Parts: sequence; structure tokens; C-alpha cells
Amino acid sequence: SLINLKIQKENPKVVNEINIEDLSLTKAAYCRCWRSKTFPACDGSHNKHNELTGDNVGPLILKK
Amino acid sequence: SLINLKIQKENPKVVNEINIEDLSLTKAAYCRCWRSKTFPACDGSHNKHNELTGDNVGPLILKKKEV
Ligand code: FES
Ligand code: FES
Repeated sequence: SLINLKIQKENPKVVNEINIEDLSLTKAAYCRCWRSKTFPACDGSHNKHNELTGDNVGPLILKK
Repeated sequence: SLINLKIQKENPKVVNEINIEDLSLTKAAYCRCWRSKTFPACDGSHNKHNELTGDNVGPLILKKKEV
């Protein structure tokens, strides 16, 4: 079954690049659940996904 | 439907941290499909998943300029 239900479905492979030199924040979270409204950033939508499905997914956190 | 089938299912929420200071490469791919054998790194397993399911997932690429 699908992982990504709704993000950029016209794109055959969704890849996001992060320019580390330009990170504003000392802690930044990136989505690994494909539900975030701020994708590729994590907005906490994983929590709802985990509650609905019994899953245990969470973000990748970059630290300065 | 679950996204993560096999990674640390005993862990209530799988979170990975990257310290930017430790990134060795100019380009490093991190997994967003939960199929990589090198998770949290991407090993290209997303391509098999996309072919099998009709999905369109891919990695997060961290780009670091050569000093
Ligand atoms: S919103 Fe997707 S991992 Fe947090
Ligand atoms: S192996 Fe999961 S995004 Fe590449």
C-alpha cells in the first residue's frame, strides 16, 4: 500500500533538497510521514497519523 | 494503513537526529519511505516501493557546501 496519499502526485518521485548553510533554526524537523501541511517540514501531523493507524513514525531532526 | 512496517516497532515514535557538524558528505540522502536497510539513510529502496505500489516517494537530500 501507498505511503504518500496526496503530495505532488504529478511528480513521479518527490525529492527535497535542504541547503544546510541556510538553516535559520538550531533545531529543524523534517517530515517522514507525508502528511505535513508544511512538507517537507514536520508540523506534528505524524501524531494524528500514528493515532489513526497505530503507527510509530516521526521526523528527522537537524541540529546546528 | 501503516507507513512503517518494520523499523523499531517497539518504539512509540521513531525520531532520528542529525548533528549538522557530523555530516561528512556534500550530499547525503535520508529515507522518507521506511524501507531502507540503512535507515535513517536512504539506500534506494524507495524505488522498489514506488514500482510495486505506484507511489512517488523519495528521500530528503542534505546538501552541505565544501568549505
Ligand atoms: S508531520 Fe510528518 S513526520 Fe511530523
Ligand atoms: S530508501 Fe527510503 S527514501 Fe530512499
